[PDB]
Amino acid sequence: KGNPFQFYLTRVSGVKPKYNSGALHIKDILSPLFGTLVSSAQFNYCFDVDWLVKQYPPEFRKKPILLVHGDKREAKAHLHAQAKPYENISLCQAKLDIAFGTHHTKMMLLLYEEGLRVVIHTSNLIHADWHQKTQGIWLSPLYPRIADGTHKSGESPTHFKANLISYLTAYNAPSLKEWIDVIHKHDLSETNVYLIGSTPGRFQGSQKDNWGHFRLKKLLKDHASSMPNAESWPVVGQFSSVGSLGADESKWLCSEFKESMLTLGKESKTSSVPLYLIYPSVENVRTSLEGYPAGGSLPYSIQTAEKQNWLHSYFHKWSAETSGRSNAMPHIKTYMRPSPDFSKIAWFLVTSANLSKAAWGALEKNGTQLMIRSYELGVLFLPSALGLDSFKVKQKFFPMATFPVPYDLPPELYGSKDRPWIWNIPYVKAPDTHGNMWVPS
Amino acid sequence: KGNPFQFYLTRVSGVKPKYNSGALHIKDILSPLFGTLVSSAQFNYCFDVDWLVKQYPPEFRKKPILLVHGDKREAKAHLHAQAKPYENISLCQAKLDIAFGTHHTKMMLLLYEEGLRVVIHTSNLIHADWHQKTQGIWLSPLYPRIADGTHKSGESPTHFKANLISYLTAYNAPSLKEWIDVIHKHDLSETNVYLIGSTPGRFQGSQKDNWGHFRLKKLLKDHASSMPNAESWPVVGQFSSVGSLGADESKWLCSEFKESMLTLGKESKTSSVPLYLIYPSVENVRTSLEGYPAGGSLPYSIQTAEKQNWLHSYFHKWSAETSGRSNAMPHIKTYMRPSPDFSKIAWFLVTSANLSKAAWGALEKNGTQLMIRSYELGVLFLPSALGLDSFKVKQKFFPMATFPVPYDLPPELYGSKDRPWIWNIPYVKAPDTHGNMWVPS
DNA sequence: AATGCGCATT
DNA sequence: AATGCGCATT
Repeated sequence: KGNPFQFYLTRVSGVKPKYNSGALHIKDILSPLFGTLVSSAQFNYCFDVDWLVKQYPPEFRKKPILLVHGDKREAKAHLHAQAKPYENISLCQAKLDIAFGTHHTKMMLLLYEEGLRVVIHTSNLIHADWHQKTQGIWLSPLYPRIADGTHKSGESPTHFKANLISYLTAYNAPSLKEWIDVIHKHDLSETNVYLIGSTPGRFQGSQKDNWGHFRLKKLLKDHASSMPNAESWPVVGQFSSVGSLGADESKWLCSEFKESMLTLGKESKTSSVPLYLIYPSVENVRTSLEGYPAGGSLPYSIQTAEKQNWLHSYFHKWSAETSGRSNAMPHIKTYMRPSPDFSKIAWFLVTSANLSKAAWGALEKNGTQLMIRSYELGVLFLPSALGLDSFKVKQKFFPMATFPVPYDLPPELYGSKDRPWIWNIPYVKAPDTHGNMWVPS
Repeated sequence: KGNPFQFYLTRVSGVKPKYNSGALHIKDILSPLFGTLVSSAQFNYCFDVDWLVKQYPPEFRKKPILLVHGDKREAKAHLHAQAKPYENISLCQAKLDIAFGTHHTKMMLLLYEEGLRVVIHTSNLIHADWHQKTQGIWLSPLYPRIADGTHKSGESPTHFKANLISYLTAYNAPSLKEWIDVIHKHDLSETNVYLIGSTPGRFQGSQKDNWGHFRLKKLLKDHASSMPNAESWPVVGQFSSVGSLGADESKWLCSEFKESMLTLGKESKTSSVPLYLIYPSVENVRTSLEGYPAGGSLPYSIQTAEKQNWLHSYFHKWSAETSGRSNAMPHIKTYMRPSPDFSKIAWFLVTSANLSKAAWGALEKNGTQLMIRSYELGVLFLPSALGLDSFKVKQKFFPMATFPVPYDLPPELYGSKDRPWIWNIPYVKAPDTHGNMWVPS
């Protein structure tokens, strides 16, 4: 109605309604309000198909859905069976030819009579993920249909229409060529965000820029401006899962991943740019709204963790008084570049992607190719596409073009008592919010 | 003539004859003195076939030799061609089915009319290795032939006859069954050393004890005695090549390799046992008898080295005034367990084996199997097989059963200036003994 | 889940 | 030199 960012969280059961006024539930997303639906498409990793269908309004529940997943075999047959009762639901397996890869992108295409809406978010399609957790949502505006006679690209300065199409053609699934053509007939020119995809593969030369962290690096080179005293502006990475990052920080994180994030403006330098990583403590999960059960969505393995204790001295607490979400655990992923006083940020990103090489990609064969395992997707917010140099941090979440950060800044470092949440090991010592212990059976 | 150990060095050209009285050249080994030869066998890694043949006395030069190597293809055809002129020389390639494996064992079998002599040493069969270097030699005594009528094992308390046979059958080469039967007809009972082989493969259960460092561990359990204050007796490893030992000391060296070395007596404990590794500095090679050319036989690669700078704080200088060999570089390998004051040693080993997992073996598939790449071989000296508790270090090399250590004790740690010798990188800064620089072309 | 990258001598 | 061990998700 008023604001430029179109950036929202999910409704959280069990907090003061102060905080959920201006958040969204999935039903609010699929409301008649947002136009008379014709068909949808749902990209995601996990699906409760019965629950999902109940989230659409009765008026629209018979209209086609295409589900886009990466599952195979028994996971596949369970999904296919779970969707058998509904004659309007179709499916599209997306090809995951590298191992340990996930179809992790979370996105709704929503076709109406009145236009198109694209929605990029961070929540799985199961009840537990929209209940008591802290998630991220971006809404496009309604994209009007292009008149049949007229000839217009329907493109924005951020090249979003063209960046999104490239993302979908990369699948090769026939079921999506329908959704490419749908997008081609629609005017996407009002879009003020840049798209950031990861798609699986191994990419060489000029192709490395297309996906992953080289994509972010390129965008930041071409569309960010180098600030005075830039080296003192830190990086902040926020996530719910942790992949294997190697033997020490030089192997990937503080070399290859951090380079791409700190890039700003065309001129390149070749640092002590502080990196603050945010990941819930054991104690943040203990005192949570769910308690230890929140550990269900925080899958840091003990085997992965003990390999890399070096990482943990970069780890800071979940803390989100600005949203009243300190006890609603993070399944959102975000990355941003603040000023040293944290009053302003050069850019913000929300995405599906975790702190993993699978998701962001990592280099192979001596710097020549970039391998990515997983499908991911996010939107980047840049001041340059709003005629600004920086955003200003909304000191409290809920006054014009000041960006709404969901967590508290500055991040607070782990105490000596603190260790990170790990779902493999049993927490038997102190009980959770609801008087339970944790034994991963 | 007098002594019990039978432990010698090679003659070194360019030192005071004080030091070479009581050392040996290869011709001294193959002399008529040691019996009228019938045929020999020569196990080794590198061979100069023309030079070799010239080391035998003219009287014996026509008598059969079998060469035992691991080379294949062009290395093979070069060797086969190089031995073509001599109708008495035969060959035996030994099978190296794991990759990066070497046939590294250095041993002479020497058949005479009057008996058998086995000789286990550390020098390759090329002129450069017997010239100005510091090497190790063990001679058996003359093993008399067993009378055809009599029935006697010909075995010693150290089970050497049986340990050696097992070593040769492990090859499967038909050419060696002749040498097994030769050994079977001979009395090896006077042997006061234990044999220590590495042969290539992957070994499970009770088989792990047969080879490598599990072999040493087993021998030390069964035939050494646990001293009072044993944890304060250090370990000392001396070598010319360095394999890849992993990301840190826990991966192999200070866990798996060091355990096996410090074992003593049946009772097991489960430490700060100091480990002193001896490897020439850049400066030890610079000031050497050869100069930088000595770097030819010290093949520590820059790629291997930079992976493991942690190792280098265990590194001590080559220093051997006791032998007048400080400038003759080490191609010998030795390991031993001294007392904290270094006056006495629990045991001594000379061997072909370097500080590598290839040579010593390392564990796979979670502690169940031990993999070895290479063929190696040494003799272990134990006081228990001489009715003693310890040896006493010969304060100066050249008074009854005091053991002759070739290097100076205690070892001296690297200075801040010092770095290890590495043959990949160019030493262009200060000239060597003969006014040359080093550029590895 | 099951492919292909990186590794390992003297 | 060219085999097979170990690795990599949310």
